[PDB]
Amino acid sequence: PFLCESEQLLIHPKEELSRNNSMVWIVNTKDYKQGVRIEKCLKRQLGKPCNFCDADTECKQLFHYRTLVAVDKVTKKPYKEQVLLPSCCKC
Amino acid sequence: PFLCESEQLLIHPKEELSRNNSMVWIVNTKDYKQGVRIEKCLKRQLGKPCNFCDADTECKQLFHYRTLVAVDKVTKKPYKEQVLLPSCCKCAKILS
Amino acid sequence: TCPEESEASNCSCEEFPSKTHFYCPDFNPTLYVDVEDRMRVDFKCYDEPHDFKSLPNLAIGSVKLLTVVDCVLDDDRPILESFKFLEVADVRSFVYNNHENGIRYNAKYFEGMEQLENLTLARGVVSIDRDTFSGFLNLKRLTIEHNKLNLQPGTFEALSNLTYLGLVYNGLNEIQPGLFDGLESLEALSLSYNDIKSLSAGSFNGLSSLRMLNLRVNKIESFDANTFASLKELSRLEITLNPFVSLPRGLFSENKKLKTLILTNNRKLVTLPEELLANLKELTVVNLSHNGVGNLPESLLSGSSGIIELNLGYNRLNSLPEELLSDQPQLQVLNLDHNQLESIPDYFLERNVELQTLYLSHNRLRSLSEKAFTKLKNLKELHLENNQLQTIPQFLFSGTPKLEEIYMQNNQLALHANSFINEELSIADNDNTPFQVLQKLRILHLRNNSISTIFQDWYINNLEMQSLDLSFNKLPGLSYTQLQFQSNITLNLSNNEISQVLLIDDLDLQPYQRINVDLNHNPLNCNCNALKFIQLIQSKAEHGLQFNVDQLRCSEPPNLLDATMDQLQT
Amino acid sequence: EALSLSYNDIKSLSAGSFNGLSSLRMLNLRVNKIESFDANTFASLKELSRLEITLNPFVSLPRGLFSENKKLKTLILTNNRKLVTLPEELLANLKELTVVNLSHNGVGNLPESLLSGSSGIIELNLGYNRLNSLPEELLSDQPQLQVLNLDHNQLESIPDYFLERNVELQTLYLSHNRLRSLSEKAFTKLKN
Amino acid sequence: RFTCPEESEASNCSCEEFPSKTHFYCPDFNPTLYVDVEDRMRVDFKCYDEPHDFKSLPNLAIGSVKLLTVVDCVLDDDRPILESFKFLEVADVRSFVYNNHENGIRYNAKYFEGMEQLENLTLARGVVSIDRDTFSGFLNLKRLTIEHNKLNLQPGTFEALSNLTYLGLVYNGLNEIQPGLFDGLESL
Ligand SMILES: *[C@@H]1O[C@H](CO)[C@@H](O[C@@H]2O[C@H](CO)[C@@H](O[C@@H]3O[C@H](CO)[C@@H](O)[C@H](O)[C@@H]3O)[C@H](O)[C@H]2NC(C)=O)[C@H](O)[C@H]1NC(C)=O
Ligand SMILES: *[C@@H]1O[C@H](CO)[C@@H](O[C@@H]2O[C@H](CO)[C@@H](O[C@@H]3O[C@H](CO)[C@@H](O)[C@H](O)[C@@H]3O)[C@H](O)[C@H]2NC(C)=O)[C@H](O)[C@H]1NC(C)=O
Ligand SMILES: *[C@@H]1O[C@H](CO)[C@@H](O[C@@H]2O[C@H](CO)[C@@H](O[C@@H]3O[C@H](CO)[C@@H](O)[C@H](O)[C@@H]3O)[C@H](O)[C@H]2NC(C)=O)[C@H](O)[C@H]1NC(C)=O
Ligand SMILES: *[C@@H]1O[C@H](CO)[C@@H](O[C@@H]2O[C@H](CO)[C@@H](O)[C@H](O)[C@H]2NC(C)=O)[C@H](O)[C@H]1NC(C)=O
Ligand SMILES: *[C@@H]1O[C@H](CO)[C@@H](O[C@@H]2O[C@H](CO)[C@@H](O)[C@H](O)[C@H]2NC(C)=O)[C@H](O)[C@H]1NC(C)=O
Ligand SMILES: *[C@@H]1O[C@H](CO)[C@@H](O[C@@H]2O[C@H](CO)[C@@H](O)[C@H](O)[C@H]2NC(C)=O)[C@H](O)[C@H]1NC(C)=O
Ligand SMILES: *[C@@H]1O[C@H](CO)[C@@H](O)[C@H](O)[C@H]1NC(C)=O
Repeated sequence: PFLCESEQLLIHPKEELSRNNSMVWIVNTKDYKQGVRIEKCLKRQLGKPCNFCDADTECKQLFHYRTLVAVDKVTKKPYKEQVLLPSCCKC
Repeated sequence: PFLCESEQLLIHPKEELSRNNSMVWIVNTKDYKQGVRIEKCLKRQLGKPCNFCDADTECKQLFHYRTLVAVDKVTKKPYKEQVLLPSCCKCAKILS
Repeated sequence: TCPEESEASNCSCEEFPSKTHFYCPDFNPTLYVDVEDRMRVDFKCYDEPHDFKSLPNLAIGSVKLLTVVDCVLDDDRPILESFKFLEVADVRSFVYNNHENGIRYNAKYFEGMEQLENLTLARGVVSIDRDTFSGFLNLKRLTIEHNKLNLQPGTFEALSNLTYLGLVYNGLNEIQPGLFDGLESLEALSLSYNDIKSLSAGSFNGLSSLRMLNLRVNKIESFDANTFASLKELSRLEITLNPFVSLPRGLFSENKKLKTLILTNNRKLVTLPEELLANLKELTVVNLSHNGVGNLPESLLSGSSGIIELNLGYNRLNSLPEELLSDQPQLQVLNLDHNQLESIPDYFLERNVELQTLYLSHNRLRSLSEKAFTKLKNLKELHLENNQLQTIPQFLFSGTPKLEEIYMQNNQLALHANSFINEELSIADNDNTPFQVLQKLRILHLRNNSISTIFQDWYINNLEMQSLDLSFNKLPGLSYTQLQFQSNITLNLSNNEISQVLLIDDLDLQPYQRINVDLNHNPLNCNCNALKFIQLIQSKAEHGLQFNVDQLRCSEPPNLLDATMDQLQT
Repeated sequence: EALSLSYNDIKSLSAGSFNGLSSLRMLNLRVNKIESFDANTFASLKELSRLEITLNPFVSLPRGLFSENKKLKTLILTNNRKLVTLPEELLANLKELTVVNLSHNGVGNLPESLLSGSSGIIELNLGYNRLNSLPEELLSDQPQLQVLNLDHNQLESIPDYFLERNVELQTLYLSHNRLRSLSEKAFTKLKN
Repeated sequence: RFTCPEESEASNCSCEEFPSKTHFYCPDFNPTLYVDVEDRMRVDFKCYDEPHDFKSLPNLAIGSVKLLTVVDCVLDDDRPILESFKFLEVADVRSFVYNNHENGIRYNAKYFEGMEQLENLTLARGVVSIDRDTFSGFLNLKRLTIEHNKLNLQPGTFEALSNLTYLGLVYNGLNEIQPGLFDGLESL
């Protein structure tokens, strides 16, 4: 029912990609833990073209920026500096 | 190109106001905003059937949930939040 | 066609299109007589009596519907005889009004009147004989209204084909047990505006095929336990304005075909009997509003799974049983407003799934369990207005994604800016609130609430909001950030405590998108840094934002106290 | 703007009754006891498009009654009581009147120049007039009309030259009449 | 209202309750397996990354599900499905969906031994071939749907079926509709 199919995941990320590019040791301690819904695109479908249509378009994968305390292990130290994370698949 | 007319939008964080200060203040805080980024379809304001794919379709708006859970410092009951943000706008095939 | 040789007759034919009026005493207007193209005649003697003793004939021929208004009759004579001059043929409906003369009836009056369906006597029959209707061949309907009548048993002896016997303002004082004996095939019975005292179980003996009974105004004080037993075919019962204080047990357990039951204005009614509506698989619309019911039996609606709508408004009910709504998964529209209801039992509604709209207004509500709405996947409206809900659960709207319109006007809810979506530990880009979860929410009415803040989710999660009512709030100020709705929205911030409006010149909405914001009756400071706002009001041509800012006036700057915006000089 | 007198007990009409109102376009008299008139009664009402008088015992009318008002679009005279005759040139040179009805008036005579000069008429009725004879044969001089009803009249003969002006006359009624014969020349112009 | 009866740290499989849906995931950090559970109707069993076993996982008491869904999960050889998912305790099921992306297998009636009251069904992929009758005439199979399968059928393979109010084929790659393939669809 979808031209592009995305596997849903919860990541609880550490050292996630970011804008500043200086975000390492993200906080997922068992007491202070942050997770983020992501829509990973299916591996075999990264470049194979979208189905249910004749579009020559492939199922490309976007990215988006989310607020997480990834800059430092201590929580609220970066005031939720924006981290880069995967987003849905769009042809 | 993409199947749906999705447009990036920036949302500024809610600004704390010092209404206590009757005196004017620097708009520099108003000048720069960290902000957040979202996505929405204006495809007929998210109504387009994703025209150039002819299969029975209608563009949908999709959301993502962030789960931050911390046991309270006063060792109260564990506090969990699931903030929801419009994240993508995607097209889906439909029956008849 | 008008009557030729009109010179001899006193009557005058007006020869309108499809009419033919008459005023037979030409000198003094009287007997206004018209004819609707042989489909219907009419006849009014309003002025003076006995004026038609020697009238010339009119030769109307045959006509379907006759109507006589306020005209005298000759007692021992069949009606057509008294109006022989009309020369009607094959009357098919005979509506009579007699404001003036009360005439006893009998069989003789309707001699020659057969082949007649719609009979009707408004003030015509003061008293009815036992043999009056026997002459009729087939009589589809009947109706006597606006007269004090005395009824003897079995007067409707041989009206077998009768249907919709209607009595309005007839005010019979008591139904004789044999009143309806010998009568069948009634698709309707009217007891509205009657003076009936009680209903003996034999009072409905004759009826077998009745399908609809109405008691819009009745003085019935008591029912017999099996009053409605004989009414096996019944399909709708309406009771309004009845002084009965209680019902007999199992009263309706016999009328299994019943479809709609309505009880309204039973101010004396206080306690419904147990299992009153049990096991009526057909039932589809039950209304018990405006009564004085105090507390509901748990098994009121056991086994009555066919309900679609249920209504209990305006009662004095105080506390409710979960078992009542356990087996009605077809229900669509519930109502509980104006009760003295205090708190919804948490698991009250977890059984239904079809419930479109819900009403709870005008109660004494204090709080709601998160589990209250856990199962209403198809809900689309909600009315929590006029309820003393000081606080709400954060995880309230988890299970109702299709919610459209929600109204909490005159609520005691006071969710603050923080402490509604945060515990000072986790920062959220979009506030986590029950309103945030309902993305498809559009119309909201939080007017008279004290939240004093605007939630970020309202314009992030709720993309299609169209009407926001934030009136009578304690909000300190409005910020441009707190109004980037983008989508067409009506913003009301009137009667608020707002004093600071912060904008930025680069403010611009999506093209063709216009939002109206109202700021009247606010104590608005007018020192500097409100300047950009004055620029967006004064010397404003056109933009996305509009401002119903008529009654606003600067409050605090003393030099400009109470000067309206247009008054003000930048 | 609009004035009506239906089921009124008024037994007379004064000339000064209707003064103080240049802009009146509607006058209705469905029933009245009025038996007197005056040509100046309606004079002030120059803009009176419609005048309807019915169920009135007036035996006759004054000359130049409706002549003063040139803006009169319609005139109705139905169920008149003992109206023996009509004044000559009552509607002379109206130029605006489209419909004139004299039905149910007990008139024994007809005037050739009563309707002369009204080049707007499209409907004309004389129903139940019971004219002992038709004196007027020059009523076609306003031939623009298309309808006519002369039914329930006692006229013995129909004038040969009565119908030589009109060609657009669509509909005609002559029933309940005393007609011994029909003119061989009168029907040659009724093309429509 | 099960709410993970077994202790979490024993199997490290943690879950959270909400009014909507008591979610679940086992690895507790970067979770490979997710058991979404609507309180009454839905069930979502998803293992996008390979699952080591179905025994160390606890036993989530669930009465019945008006709908079930298995996603990208290996199915046991010649077992009933619920037999394979014995740990996932579910008794009465009406609908069904199955979307095995990887390691497709042929099918049988054995795979449906304990699932013979299925109003619907769907095998979104991984369908090599349906050797024997899909259902042994199992009750009220109102709808059916196999898609993206790239299979090849036999004529009248479906004849045992009668109440298929709807049958759906998408991306079947099937070269030719063998004659009489739709033989038994009396009430289609
Ligand atoms: C909010 O409501 C306003 C109505 O006040 C909507 O305005 C309408 O917007 C559409 C496009 O956004 C306009 O259509 C345009 O028409 C011109 C021709 O005039 C055409 O050249 C354009 O290509 C476009 O089709 C429409 O005229 C306009 N109508 C009015 C009365 O303003 C607006 O669309 C609504 N926005 C949302 C988000 O609901
Ligand atoms: C098995 O799958 C079928 C899918 O057709 C499910 O039944 C169908 O459920 C849909 C809900 O999306 C029903 O559609 C709604 O139906 C009503 C009544 O006809 C209609 O007024 C609405 O506009 C809308 O179409 C549909 O009626 C219903 N039945 C059919 C034959 O389609 C069924 O629930 C599934 N079984 C299980 C156990 O989940
Ligand atoms: C397709 O639908 C029909 C009808 O819905 C199914 O036939 C039904 O099969 C069941 C299974 O045996 C029958 O139930 C049995 O009924 C008897 C008599 O009441 C009872 O003694 C048994 O204990 C059992 O309950 C049911 O009567 C029967 N209905 C009809 C109308 O024949 C059929 O099985 C469905 N599937 C296929 C593949 O046809
Ligand atoms: C007797 O009364 C009934 C009740 O009005 C008449 O039936 C109506 O007829 C009209 C004519 O088309 C319909 O528009 C209504 O819907 C009918 N109502 C009902 C309840 O049937 C009937 O025509 C009357 N018959 C006579 C002879 O007067
Ligand atoms: C009730 O109506 C029925 C028909 O609707 C009448 O039945 C007819 O009765 C006459 C004599 O009474 C017979 O000659 C006919 O053969 C009957 N026809 C039918 C179709 O039944 C019946 O008479 C009416 N009775 C009353 C009391 O109104
Ligand atoms: C705002 O809401 C409050 C609380 O509902 C309203 O105060 C009530 O007013 C009614 C009618 O006068 C009284 O019967 C209640 O006793 C009042 N309750 C309390 C606790 O004060 C108030 O009138 C509303 N104001 C509006 C309409 O804006
Ligand atoms: C806004 O609310 C106030 C008070 O509730 C009311 O007086 C005003 O008319 C409202 N404005 C609109 C546009 O409805």
